[PDB]
Amino acid sequence: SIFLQEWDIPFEQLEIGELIGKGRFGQVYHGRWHGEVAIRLIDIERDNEDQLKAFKREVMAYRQTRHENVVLFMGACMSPPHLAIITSLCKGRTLYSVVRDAKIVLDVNKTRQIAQEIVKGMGYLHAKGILHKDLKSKNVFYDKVVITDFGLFSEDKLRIQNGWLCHLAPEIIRQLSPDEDKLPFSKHSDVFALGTIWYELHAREWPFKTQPAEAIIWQMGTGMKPNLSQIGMGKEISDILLFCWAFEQEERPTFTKLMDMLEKL
Amino acid sequence: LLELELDEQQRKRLEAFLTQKQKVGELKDDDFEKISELGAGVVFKVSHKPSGLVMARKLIHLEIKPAIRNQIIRELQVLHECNSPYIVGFYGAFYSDGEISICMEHMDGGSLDQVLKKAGRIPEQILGKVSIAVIKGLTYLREKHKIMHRDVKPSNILVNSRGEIKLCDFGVSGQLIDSMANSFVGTRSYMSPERLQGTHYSVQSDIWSMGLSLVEMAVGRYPIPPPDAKELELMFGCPMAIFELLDYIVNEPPPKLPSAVFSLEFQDFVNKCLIKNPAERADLKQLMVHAFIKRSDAEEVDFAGWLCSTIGL
Ligand SMILES: Nc1ncnc2c1ncn2[C@@H]1O[C@H](COP(=O)(O)OP(=O)(O)OP(=O)(O)O)[C@@H](O)[C@H]1O
Ligand SMILES: Nc1ncnc2c1ncn2[C@@H]1O[C@H](COP(=O)(O)OP(=O)(O)OP(=O)(O)O)[C@@H](O)[C@H]1O
Ligand SMILES: [Cl-]
Ligand SMILES: [Mg+2]
Ligand SMILES: [Mg+2]
Repeated sequence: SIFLQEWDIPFEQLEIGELIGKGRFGQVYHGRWHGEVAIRLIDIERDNEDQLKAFKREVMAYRQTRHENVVLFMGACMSPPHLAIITSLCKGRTLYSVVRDAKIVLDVNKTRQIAQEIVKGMGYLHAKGILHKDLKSKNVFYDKVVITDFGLFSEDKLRIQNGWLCHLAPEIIRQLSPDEDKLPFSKHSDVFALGTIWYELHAREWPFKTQPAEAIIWQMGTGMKPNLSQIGMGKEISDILLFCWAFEQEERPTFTKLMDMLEKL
Repeated sequence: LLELELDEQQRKRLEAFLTQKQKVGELKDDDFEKISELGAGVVFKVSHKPSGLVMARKLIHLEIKPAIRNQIIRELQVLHECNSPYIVGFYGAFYSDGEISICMEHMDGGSLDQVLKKAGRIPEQILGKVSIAVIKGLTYLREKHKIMHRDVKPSNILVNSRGEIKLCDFGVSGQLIDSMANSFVGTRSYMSPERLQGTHYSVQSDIWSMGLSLVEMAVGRYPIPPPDAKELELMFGCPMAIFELLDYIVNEPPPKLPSAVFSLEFQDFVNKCLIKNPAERADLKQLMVHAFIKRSDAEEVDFAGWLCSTIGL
């Protein structure tokens, strides 16, 4: 029960465009909230009329957030049947796609810069006390560098998708077959997920590039972090990579301490 | 152009499969007339109007661009030369506006997974024939196509009313598995202990699967975790986290066939498959000539007989 008028951004005419959204949660259309935005339609599941803190307190809090490293939250609207979330359309390329684009230079400093931003944004969301949970690589865009699709967790025998499995910290990787939300998602959950994106930046591919699902689960479960030094490698980088992946979620750096290290080279 | 060692009667059956395959040219989605649903993880018992036949068909959502499908079908074509009494012979492969459709032989008896549900527990005498067929099947693949099953489940061992036993769902399309990675996991595994750790999955990996599957066949329950004390106590007649199940598979001792209820010969068999160390595990040879295999091969069993005396038809 929420309407577009309850949002800062002035809305009068919102028109949908051509679908561009595969994704797990709903479909994403290249729409027009007057301007050029991206509309996600997550048609509501039946019943469950007891999710106030879930949105009556959550989504509305995404208002009053505004950072140069976070996608603009245009606003959403929960109807009885459906649900729709609007958001600034990023006019660029996903970090996933570019980090794999047919040969792009990207140094180690051009790498540091990418990481600088991602953590600046995540830091912001931290202070606002809002967990990203799903910080994939495919959820970063390049206009500068923009985070997106944070806090999106509101289907029979566990369907594990792509490299998503290699972003989940140990605490989480021990998951039920039914159960998809309400896992040990911590603020450390997020810092861990960042680590894997960092590896990605340097290795131009994400960890366990070849292992099956069950393999990742058990490997990452026993805390079996993949190699670091492989010609070419480099100290400094190698170090920070482990910190983010520390098996004990306590031993992991906070985004603000990680931003410091990030600036030392 | 042919093959070595073939049963007189099987040479009949397989020969018909070919003559009836030459009847079908292309693969029109319209020619197929949906009939009844079968399984999912999706297969339909459809019927080909032109060839006036009833063949089994599988297909799963795949919004892959036209550029991709052409290569997938190319690799998928290999299935043609993959004809054996111990393999579910296929027909062809095609797209469908947004999905790949594999057409293959229809085993009316369903996968052993289904049969194991409508029987509770499967007799050892039978598992012998099954074990044999499976071993010969996997043997055929590796020897004649260098291909290994890669995915051995009771849900992939098809058995028709002919008392026939054939394998299916074996990975033959490399490029396909790329998009076909990132998928369902579930609560029951068959990954050999070496895989979970990283070791390349030899054909012995499928052996572990077979071994594990076999156990599930007899006890009528997914072996791990092994039954309690009162559980197994009350089984003879006539809720975990994914990582925990896996971690168990890796460190804890494998499943064992309950002594007394099964021949020691047979026990040794499954035991030789569930050896957690790849190298130390039995190869498709040791098994092919194992005391158990030797016995069941001569063991006169009215397979199809009792078969249709449990699931009927
Ligand atoms: N805020 C946005 N700005 C621009 N494009 C977006 C935005 N959100 C989604 N998209 C597009 O939608 C597509 C995928 O939608 P979605 O975000 O649901 O899944 P994803 O980002 O690919 O992650 P996953 O597929 O793992 O859920 C991407 O190709 C992306 O380009
Ligand atoms: N060619 C076929 N003839 C008869 N039954 C079939 C055939 N192919 C599949 N089935 C039935 O479909 C079920 C399995 O379907 P499907 O292959 O989609 O999933 P699965 O084999 O259980 O899992 P996976 O595909 O991951 O191995 C089995 O119970 C089997 O009886
Ligand atoms: Cl050996
Ligand atoms: Mg997303
Ligand atoms: Mg099957």
